[PDB]
Amino acid sequence: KDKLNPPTPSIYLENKRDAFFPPLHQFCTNPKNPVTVIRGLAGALKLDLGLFSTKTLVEANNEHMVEVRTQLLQPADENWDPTGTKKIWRCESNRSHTTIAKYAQYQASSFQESLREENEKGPFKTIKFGTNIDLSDNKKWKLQLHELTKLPAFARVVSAGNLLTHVGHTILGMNTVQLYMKVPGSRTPGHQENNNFCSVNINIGPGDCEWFVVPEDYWGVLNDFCEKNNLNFLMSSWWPNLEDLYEANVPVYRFIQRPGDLVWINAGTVHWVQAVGWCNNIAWNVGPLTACQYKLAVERYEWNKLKSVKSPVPMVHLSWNMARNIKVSDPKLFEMIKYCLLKILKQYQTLREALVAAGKEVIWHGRTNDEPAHYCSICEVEVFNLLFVTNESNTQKTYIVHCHDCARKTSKSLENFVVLEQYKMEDLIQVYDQFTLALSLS
Ligand SMILES: O=C(O)CCC(=O)C(=O)O
Ligand SMILES: [Fe+2]
Ligand SMILES: [Zn+2]
Repeated sequence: KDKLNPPTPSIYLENKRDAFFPPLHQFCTNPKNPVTVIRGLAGALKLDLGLFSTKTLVEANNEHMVEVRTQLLQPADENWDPTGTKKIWRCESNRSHTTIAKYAQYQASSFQESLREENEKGPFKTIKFGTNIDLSDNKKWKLQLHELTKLPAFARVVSAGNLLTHVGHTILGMNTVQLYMKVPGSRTPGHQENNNFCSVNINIGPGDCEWFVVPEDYWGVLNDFCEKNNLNFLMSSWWPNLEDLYEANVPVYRFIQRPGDLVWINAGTVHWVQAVGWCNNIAWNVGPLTACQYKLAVERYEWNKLKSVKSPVPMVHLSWNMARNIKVSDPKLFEMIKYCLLKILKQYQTLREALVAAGKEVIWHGRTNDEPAHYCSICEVEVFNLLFVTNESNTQKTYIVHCHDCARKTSKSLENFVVLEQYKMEDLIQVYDQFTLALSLS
């Protein structure tokens, strides 16, 4: 069907008024729109994209680290096995590091070489893609990060309506900006965002990017394809074969992102991207306060546990911060958070009572203001409140955190561990009891 090649939801902006118009925010966060392309966004806000040009970046922090992916330059929208015999999902994406200065040299020489060639199945050429460049440090990137505060609030890296702001600590590349330096064919293979959070991406130019998008509710189909092909959906590099998707009745949105266009990837939307020209991009995540965002983040948090993959977003910590600090006025979102908090509380009460009944001391440890969430040093599951720390790490005050299961596996009666408690039961109960639905007429 042509239902399988649907039009891209698109907003055409001319000025600041259009950027700040509330129906824009509502359109982006509507779960029926898997992606929204906001055309002309940089022009409409007079955003200086020159602050993100390769020349500017080299002048600012020439030795800054760049993760390099070395990839094959594949034709059009296809991915061929290295022999050029058949189309397959697995893609070659070998990893190394470089600096902004060194990648910039390659990006520029790549272009000059193409000019020279223009003045003249595979085998394919190799290219390098500069990815995951960390723009978190405000003392290194002051002017760059300041420019992004010109965005409307809903798309900012930091805002009161962004769940990632309510985490209360840094999650690199999610509530901090990542930069991408590209040459033609540079590919970001198929993925959903970490914990299914929305993503914001602005193309710096001067070249274009081509995007491929599949709605969230088809992700199981793509997971199945990965498994049938010996690939890990979450952890492997794959580039979908569009003919497979079409055969499976999976709709694919496909579009070009020009310099100054902002791409809003909605919660859980599956996507893969390739540079058509030479360009840089910037991106980060946002978490709208909607039932849909929270539900999908929780779902992926739980799926990640089943797949033994770390969740970058500590959904337990976050849920407590929401209850402590956010007046929630949507009944559906409210009931979800409340439901999660009750599960957390009851599991905590069950575990704490079992420890005490076995005669294990629970040590009052408290918490430093703004301390990040903890994850198990062995299995990387989030660990909330009750921390299992070895007698030796306790003595040394390194406080190396384990979950209960990992501690028990090591030490059958927890004889090798102390149990540290960061929050009093009565204090968590009060937060839960006082978390009630606020009235909004909106
Ligand atoms: O620009 C890229 O290659 C990264 C795109 C992406 O995955 C995102 O913005 O979420
Ligand atoms: Fe992405
Ligand atoms: Zn563990």
